[PDB]
Amino acid sequence: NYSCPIEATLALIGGKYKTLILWHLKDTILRFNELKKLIPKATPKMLTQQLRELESDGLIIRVPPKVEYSLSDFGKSIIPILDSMCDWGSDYLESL
Amino acid sequence: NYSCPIEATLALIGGKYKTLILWHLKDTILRFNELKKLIPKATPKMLTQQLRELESDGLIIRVVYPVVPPKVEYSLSDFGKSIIPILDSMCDWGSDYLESL
Repeated sequence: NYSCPIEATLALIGGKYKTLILWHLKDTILRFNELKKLIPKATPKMLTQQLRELESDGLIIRVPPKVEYSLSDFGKSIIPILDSMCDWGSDYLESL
Repeated sequence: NYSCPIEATLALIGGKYKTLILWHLKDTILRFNELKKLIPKATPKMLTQQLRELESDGLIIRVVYPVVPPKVEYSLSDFGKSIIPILDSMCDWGSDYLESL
């Protein structure tokens, strides 16, 4: 099919704050509180729901109690797409 | 405002259906009825909202041919075409993710 693969990609990372969550998690790992401070305008429950959906799809790893979020290996496999999205957005902003 | 660049990319193509629309216009021109049938679960009004936002951001062109009835066509602008390589990468990544689990 022509569009089924990109529709899968979008199911996995198109969700509000998901691509941002993965961006901020590349090469570092963070608490719930740190991530929500990096992404204002996000109801705690919304951020939790997005992180749980990502962990369930296997893109992030979740392992006084501390929980910290990491990128899985398969989650690191998206970083080049994220880097190109960054470079494209940088072109757009520097050209304004 | 945006603390990073990727936030600007998301503001341009991240809203629902925007990226699929751009993908379907790749190498083509499409009327609205044909996009509807390619994105069957979207409501017409939401698809129209997203189309107008893409047009306003300069990612797609809307051309009216004044035959009876008028025929509205959509295509990628040159700015919209500059995102095709990222969509190709997204397509490859999704294909590899499908191939296993």
